[PDB]
Amino acid sequence: DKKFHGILDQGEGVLIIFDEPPVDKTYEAALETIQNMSKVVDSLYNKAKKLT
Amino acid sequence: SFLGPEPEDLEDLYSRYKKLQQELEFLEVQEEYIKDEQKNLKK
Amino acid sequence: MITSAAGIISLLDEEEPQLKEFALHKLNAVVNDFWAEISESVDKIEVLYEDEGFRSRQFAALVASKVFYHLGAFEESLNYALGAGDLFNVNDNSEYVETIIAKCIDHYTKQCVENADLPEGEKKPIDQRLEGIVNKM
Amino acid sequence: MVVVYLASLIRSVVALHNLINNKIANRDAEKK
Amino acid sequence: NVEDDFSNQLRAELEKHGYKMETS
Amino acid sequence: LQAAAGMYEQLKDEWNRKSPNLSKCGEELGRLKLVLLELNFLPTTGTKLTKQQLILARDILEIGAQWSILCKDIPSFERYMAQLKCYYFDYKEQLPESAYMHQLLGLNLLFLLSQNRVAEFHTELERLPAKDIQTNVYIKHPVSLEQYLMEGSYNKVFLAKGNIPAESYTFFIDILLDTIRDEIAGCIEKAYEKILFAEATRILFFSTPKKMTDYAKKRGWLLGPNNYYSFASQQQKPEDSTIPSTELARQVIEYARQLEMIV
Amino acid sequence: MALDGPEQMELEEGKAGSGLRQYYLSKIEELQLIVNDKSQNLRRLQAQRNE
Amino acid sequence: PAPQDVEMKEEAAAGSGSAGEGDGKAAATEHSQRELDTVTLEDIKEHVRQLEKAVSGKEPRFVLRALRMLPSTSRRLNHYVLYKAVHGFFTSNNATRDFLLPFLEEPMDTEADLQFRPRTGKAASAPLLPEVEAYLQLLMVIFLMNSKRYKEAQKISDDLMQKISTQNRRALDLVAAKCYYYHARVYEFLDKLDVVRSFLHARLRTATLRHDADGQATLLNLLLRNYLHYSLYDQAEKLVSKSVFPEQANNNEWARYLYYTGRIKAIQLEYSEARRTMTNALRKAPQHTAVGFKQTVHKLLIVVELLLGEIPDRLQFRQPSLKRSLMPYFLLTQAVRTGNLAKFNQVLDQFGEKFQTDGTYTLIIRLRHNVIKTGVRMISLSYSRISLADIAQKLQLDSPEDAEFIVAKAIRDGVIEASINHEKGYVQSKEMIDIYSTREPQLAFHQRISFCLDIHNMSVKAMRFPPKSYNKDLES
Repeated sequence: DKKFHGILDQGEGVLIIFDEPPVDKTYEAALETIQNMSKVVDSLYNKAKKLT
Repeated sequence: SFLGPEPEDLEDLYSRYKKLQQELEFLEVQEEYIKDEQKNLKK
Repeated sequence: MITSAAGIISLLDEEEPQLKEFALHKLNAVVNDFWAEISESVDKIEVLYEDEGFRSRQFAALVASKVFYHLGAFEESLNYALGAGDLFNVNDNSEYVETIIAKCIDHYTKQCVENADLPEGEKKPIDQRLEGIVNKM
Repeated sequence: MVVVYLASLIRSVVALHNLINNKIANRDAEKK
Repeated sequence: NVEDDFSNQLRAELEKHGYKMETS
Repeated sequence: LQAAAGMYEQLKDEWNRKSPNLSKCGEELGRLKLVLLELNFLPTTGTKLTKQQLILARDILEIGAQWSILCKDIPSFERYMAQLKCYYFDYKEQLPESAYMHQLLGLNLLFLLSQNRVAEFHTELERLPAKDIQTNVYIKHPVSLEQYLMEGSYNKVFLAKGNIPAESYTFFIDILLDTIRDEIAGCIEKAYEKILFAEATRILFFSTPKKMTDYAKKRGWLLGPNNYYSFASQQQKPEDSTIPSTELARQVIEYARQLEMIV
Repeated sequence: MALDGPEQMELEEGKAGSGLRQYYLSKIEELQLIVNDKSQNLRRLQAQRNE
Repeated sequence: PAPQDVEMKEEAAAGSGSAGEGDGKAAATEHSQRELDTVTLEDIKEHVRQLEKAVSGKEPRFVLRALRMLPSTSRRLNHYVLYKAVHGFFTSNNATRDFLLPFLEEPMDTEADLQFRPRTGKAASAPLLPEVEAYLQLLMVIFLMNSKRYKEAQKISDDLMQKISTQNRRALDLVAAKCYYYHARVYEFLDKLDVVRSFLHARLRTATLRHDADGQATLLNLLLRNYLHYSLYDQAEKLVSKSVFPEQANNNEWARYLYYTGRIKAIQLEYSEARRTMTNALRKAPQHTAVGFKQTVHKLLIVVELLLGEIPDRLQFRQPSLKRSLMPYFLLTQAVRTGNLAKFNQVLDQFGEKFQTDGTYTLIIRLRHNVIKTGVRMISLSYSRISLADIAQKLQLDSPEDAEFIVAKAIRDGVIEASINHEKGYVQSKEMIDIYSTREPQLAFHQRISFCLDIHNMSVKAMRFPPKSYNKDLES
């Protein structure tokens, strides 16, 4: 669910805890935009054929 | 190339073009300044 | 020809005078066939001309100027051909390789222009050979 | 760029033709 | 890449049954 | 023009074991240049008409090339091979071809690997695609040997072969053994932290334990069957987020300024 | 012009000296190319400023 | 059918001639004239013209349409392409293609665009006589791409072409440039062993002095191309160091040059520049010349990629619809992604005979090492420790011992980033998968940004480029 995110070691009787994400919003926001860009280029190329 | 009239025709071309070259040196000086004048148009 | 320069090159590298002599006679016609191979290998031809222990100085100069001319180092063509002081004539007769001769004048004029500005003369600069060629035209 | 090219295509016919008109234009102006 | 699908379906069912007996 | 013998085909007969003298061969090289002037006359003045003469010309220079690397003359093998280079594909075809061209190709290819001039080997291969120009028995041996080096398959590499034909192939393979030996020492230096003496003899292709002691200390390895070079350096490289750096993406100061000029 | 061919020697009439003219033209011909590039460049800046 | 041949010829001759003459005559509009003449005209002459209507030869009328030389000696070449030797593999005219002076009927009608015979005939110090000569020379040899003809009119065509040339002019080298390409091809492309070289070098010298870019460009490509086919590779490598390609050469000229250069650097051990040059050539010039080249370019390209250190995906094979041509290659690819040695050797051998043809043979040996290199990267990356014996079996190496030596070399190169522990019986993974840790996210940006700088410069310059000509045409 990623409530705290960790890994449970059943081989040793311990629970490995990771804490305070270094995950940044800058990166996450950037991912949405870049997928929309790939779409625009496809539409552009189709129009490109006329010019040639 | 020869002693023939071929170097006479070449001579006249040469002569006129030489005069032209001078004309062209002047056009270079303007070309350089026009770049700054365009930058200046903005102001 | 279609043949590669390699054999001819090997002969120059060898210490013998005879093998070098044959190579220069042969190279005097493969120069528009292979320019690449002769060019790289130019350095040996230049020694052959330079020494006065060599009996085919004139030929050595000739082949070397045609290579130089091909390379686009035009200046080196003027010096060797005139410097040798013979086999300069074959270039003049041509109108294809009148280039080497015509560049002798072009050079003279460009340097002579600079010196002309304040003192009238050609003054101290301007090598012996280039001054003679111009007066001849 | 793709849009800029569509504009140059329509432009071409007029721009190309104009070149001839200019040289002649200077003679007429001087005459009259 | 390579065609993993043809190979995995046959391997997964068969191998798994032998593995049951072999290991837990 | 090869006719008679005292400097013409004199060298040829010497290469056989009829007269197996090498002592004459050293002298022969200076004299051979005198018959060589004449030989040189025939190619690209006539072609087919001159054919017989070509065969003979090439045979003396090529067979003597093999015989003057049992005299261990390096400068001679290259200048003959070089001379005959153009004879391989001379003009249209002068047809100076000899059986000995077959061995020569193979000798040159082993020579180029020992010198470590891999670029030239590749350049020769591009001329080569229709390998039916003298077929593959002595050319197959260099190509397998190059692959094996290439791969990292050092065990397979021939240092045991090429010493077995003793005509001229031995000269290249002895020097090559030093080169591969060095190559192993380098690979092991970065790869693994220790080296044993049980380990070392086989991998570097040493003959003795004394050779082991010599090669390891130079590099700085030797401490005994247990050393520690590799490990520590391999660990040190990731993480420069808590430690200042500028390495990659060039020199930064330039980098930001350049990026902005371009757009 | 001519590809090759000597016409009444270097010494006799003095074909080479008059002959040198054709080569001086190679220089003006070499210049003619840059003039064209120079013309377009000047115009692009001018058209740019003018608007 | 001669009664039907005459409509076809008259239209064809007029249309192609009109465009070459109207463009050439202006003489100071060099950029426009250079572009129109190189790409459009020669391409028009090959693909649309020949194919159109009954009989591919429309040559007989054309010779008379302009002027070559006044006696019917130079004309004779027009008859020879039609019939002699082979007769090409184009459709020839029945008759009215006459041995000496093809046609009886002029289409000239004293135009400036279709000339007149005595009118051009005066010129010899004018560009009017050399330009017409060349256009006709070009047309005649134009059949050679399509036909792949040998020893017809192409016996004296090399000599005749040298005659047309003299000390040339900058305008004359631009038209002549079209002839220079065919001059090599006639003995080059067929691979008859002859000297095409003398002429090619010779024009090269003359064009550099006058400094006409169109001419120099064409010669340099041919000189490299000729050598490689002859199997005199050594000559081609040394040539490149002395060459200088103009930066103002046209788009076909660049594509041909780049392909040919690409095969050469690939041999030297420079795969990185070799792949980029081959790909870009195909987009740069879509030509009818280009159709013969494409199969080779892709075939050579794939072996060239595997060596660099990229393993190409399946999709690439699918799109250019040339999948079949690519097909034996496709197997070699599936073999690298699996990374198993044994599969590679067998496949590459049987197929190897075909591969010799593209220029791949020199490379072919080295492709062996890439397969294992891909196996080593997967073993180290995926796991920490797996036994040396497990790896030996998986890749199908000869010995467990053989796995050690190969692993040991690979680390030194530093592409793997692992350690092999010889004594302990396993490979240890020293690497961890990351791209944010060291100085390295900056590098990751660097490569992404770097490809972009080139795209930006091209987009912006290109936008401006039609307007540059309008600005010259005098519009604001």
